[PDB]
Amino acid sequence: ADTIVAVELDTYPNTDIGDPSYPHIGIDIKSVRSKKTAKWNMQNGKVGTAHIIYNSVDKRLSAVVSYPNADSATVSYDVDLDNVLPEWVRVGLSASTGLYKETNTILSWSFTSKLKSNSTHETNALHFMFNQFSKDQKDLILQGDATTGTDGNLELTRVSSNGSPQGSSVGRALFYAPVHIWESSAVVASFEATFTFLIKSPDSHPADGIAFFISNIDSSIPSGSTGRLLGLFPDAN
Amino acid sequence: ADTIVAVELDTYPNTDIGDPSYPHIGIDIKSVRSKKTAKWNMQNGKVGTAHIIYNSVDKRLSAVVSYPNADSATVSYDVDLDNVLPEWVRVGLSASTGLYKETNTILSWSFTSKLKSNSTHETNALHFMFNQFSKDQKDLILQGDATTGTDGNLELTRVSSNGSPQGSSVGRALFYAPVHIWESSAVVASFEATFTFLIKSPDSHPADGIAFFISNIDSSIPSGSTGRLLGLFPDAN
Amino acid sequence: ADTIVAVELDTYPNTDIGDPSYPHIGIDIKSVRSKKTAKWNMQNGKVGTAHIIYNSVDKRLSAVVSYPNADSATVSYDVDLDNVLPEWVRVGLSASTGLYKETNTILSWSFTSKLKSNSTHETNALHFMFNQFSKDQKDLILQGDATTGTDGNLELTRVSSNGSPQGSSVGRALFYAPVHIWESSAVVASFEATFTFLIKSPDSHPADGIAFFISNIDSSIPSGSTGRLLGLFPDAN
Amino acid sequence: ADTIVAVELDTYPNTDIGDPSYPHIGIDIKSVRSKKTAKWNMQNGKVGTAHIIYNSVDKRLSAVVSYPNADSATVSYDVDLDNVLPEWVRVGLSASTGLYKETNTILSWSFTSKLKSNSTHETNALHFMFNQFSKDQKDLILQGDATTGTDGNLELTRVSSNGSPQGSSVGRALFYAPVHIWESSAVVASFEATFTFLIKSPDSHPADGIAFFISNIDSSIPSGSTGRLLGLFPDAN
Ligand SMILES: [Ca+2]
Ligand SMILES: [Ca+2]
Ligand SMILES: [Ca+2]
Ligand SMILES: [Ca+2]
Ligand SMILES: [Mn+2]
Ligand SMILES: [Mn+2]
Ligand SMILES: [Mn+2]
Ligand SMILES: [Mn+2]
Repeated sequence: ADTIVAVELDTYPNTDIGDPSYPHIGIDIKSVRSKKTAKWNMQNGKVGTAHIIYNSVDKRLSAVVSYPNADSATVSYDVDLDNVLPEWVRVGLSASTGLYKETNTILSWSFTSKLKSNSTHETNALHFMFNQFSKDQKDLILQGDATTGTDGNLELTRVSSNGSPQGSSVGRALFYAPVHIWESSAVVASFEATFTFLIKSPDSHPADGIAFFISNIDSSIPSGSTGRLLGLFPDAN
Repeated sequence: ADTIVAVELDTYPNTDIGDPSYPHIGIDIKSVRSKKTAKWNMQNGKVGTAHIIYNSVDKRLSAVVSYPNADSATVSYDVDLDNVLPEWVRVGLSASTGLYKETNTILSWSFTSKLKSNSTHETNALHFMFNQFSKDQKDLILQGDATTGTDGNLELTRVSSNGSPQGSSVGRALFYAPVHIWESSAVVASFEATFTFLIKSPDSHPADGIAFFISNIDSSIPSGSTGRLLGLFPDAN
Repeated sequence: ADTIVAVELDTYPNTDIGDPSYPHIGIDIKSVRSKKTAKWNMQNGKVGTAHIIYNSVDKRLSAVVSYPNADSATVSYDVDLDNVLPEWVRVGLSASTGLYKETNTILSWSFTSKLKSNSTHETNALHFMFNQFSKDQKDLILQGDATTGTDGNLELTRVSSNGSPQGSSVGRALFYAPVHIWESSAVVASFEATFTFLIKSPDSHPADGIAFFISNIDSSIPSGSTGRLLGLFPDAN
Repeated sequence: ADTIVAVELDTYPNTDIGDPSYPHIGIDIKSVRSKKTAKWNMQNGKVGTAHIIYNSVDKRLSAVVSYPNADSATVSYDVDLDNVLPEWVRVGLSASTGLYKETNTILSWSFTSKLKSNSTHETNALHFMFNQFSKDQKDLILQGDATTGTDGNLELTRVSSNGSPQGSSVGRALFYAPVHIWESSAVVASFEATFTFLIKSPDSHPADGIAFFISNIDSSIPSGSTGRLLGLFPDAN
């Protein structure tokens, strides 16, 4: 039902469904089986940063993930989003845990989209930036186990009182306002997203990951999408 | 019921309710009877621009209106918005006509709000800019007679096929996402709004005006607020 | 001597040096003989807009040129600017006329460059926007025949009192501050430039064109670069 | 000679020249004897943040300084900068030490100035943001003992190898490009500056302070302005 385009930070290798045998970043177009992936040297307990960029002229979705003092990981995929997504969409973050677990903490999130028309100086834009989340964040649609306010952070999946991450959890956060990514008179459409995250697990095998995604405006968590499905897909096809 | 703070571009002098005897700009705090006004040399048929600014440190709401090749008009009022408005609000534009009429056309509208916390680099922001409006503008809540899409503009009040403005009309447009204007750990909160408009009337006496406003998130057009009430207030108290 | 990367809006076809037989937009890497070009339906006397974009992840320089009510023209070229340009550069606009002529008027110009480091939230940026130019624009380095202030515009090449464009003219405008386009710890570097222009000629054959360019910081107009050389190259190799 | 407007973070009370008897923030208009001050609970060794704002409509220069987990300090002063400063100016940071000392480390610095003209959509802007400084920062004019690059920070005054601050030191950093703060057709001019700093001293009595300042473009450090004069004034009048 839902149309999903996402950049996944996959912490657990499910080789039975196409994941490489190591943590990786990937670009998912309507399927959890990434169209392209790159090895990611994930660091348990460290704050990392992900940057996602795209523009309608080049038609290439690219993402870069890094941690301080370390080399980055990058992945790119040629795709025309006009042919995949509706004209109006919502953007958000999703995460899940299953048998294995980890905290999926978001410390900041910014997004900027621009539509440049052929009229002189005619440019439409939307920009939001969160460097702190409140208990009652009215401009976010929280789904599943996601909550905001703990230490000013956004916890996508369940975490107990003692800070311990729970398994079989799924949660998403979408920006309240729909986003216009295509318009008939637009000559250039582009967006850039950045978010900082903290994945921590008491185990040697963290799971399952975090994903930045773009979807139809009325998207909701598919049934049974905990674990390897990242709260984004109904199955592994 | 609704809590309204607005900057009015009042084209018709209703001296019976406190308006000066000439077109004017004014700052309205919960009442159509402006707390402060300034003479405005309105130009029928010309595109004008309004700028509104405010910050929590100075606690002064100021507005400047101008037309190309002409001197500007300015008005300021000392007011602490924390004591007037809720923590979360919606921002929008409103306009009305009555016995007398005019077109209340909006050609562009931008808004920027920032909340700077005491945490290092911790800053929250929201920014939107419309330089063109679509027939189906999903990020705007249109109320009353307001419509978008005609020539890429936002028509706040009714206009016939031949471009002729109708009387007894009222319409408003609010940005879809709620806006956070106060937070317990914020050291500075501020906003700036800019919109360009085209007020045109076939008559020597245009009415009633356009207003930029901030209100509780669930605000709706009060009954009988056409004409002198600008689609904002239930009465003239 | 100078290292030049430029996007040319070439109005005169010099087929003897590789130009296609029609006005065109092209990407020039250290040579006036464009690495790639696209047909451009230039409109004499109309205000057009050019958008240039690039990022270090995709390594693709793309440009889009358009006029109101018309289809756009686009050109892209895969090039790693790190391998062509110095770490610090200046950005500017250049134009020329020769035997044939045209006005090379710039009405607005904006530029944004960003360097995102691997440190958390660590981002460096520079942004400038001119929608009007003054007689004494201290933040611009004017070279050759370029002047600012006439009607608030930037005239890159000589125009007489009666508004008539002169031949054999060359002029450039560079932003005063050097721009940092590469840094050892940067994970993503990108820039976007936009400018609106008005090319008008009394003749059926306008020449020679306008170019947005990036160069070493101490770049100056090469001798004899009027005409087909666009004020950028010392010869046609 | 120089014309200086500055916001001082004064760490040492020189009661003989008008300082209150405690660390304080103040607004200086052409004199080290602040026109207005506010008590500042300075924290040795902690990273603080200063925000400075001003606009031509309200004509009020305000500043807010804070540290994480602490209440802020604010100071405001009504002043028309058009009557004090030239049309073109440079903005920068200055610091000094004398008999007493401290490190005057700047970790980030951002600035935004805007000039809104009465022409439709006509807006000029300049924005820069440094979250990291390089050894060779070509867009900064360093004066005196100021250096960049150590740990990616800007050290305004001398610090030895072991990280120990030196006395009798003075240094300033100015952004390379001049800034336009007034224009004949501007209806609103405004600026906002933010910088984060780390003042650390091995002594119970740190000195002398850091100041954000605006000056004539060719400003240089006055002779003998170490110590209480903050590298800004030639004497204490
Ligand atoms: Ca997986
Ligand atoms: Ca009235
Ligand atoms: Ca040519
Ligand atoms: Ca002192
Ligand atoms: Mn995967
Ligand atoms: Mn009124
Ligand atoms: Mn060519
Ligand atoms: Mn003092």
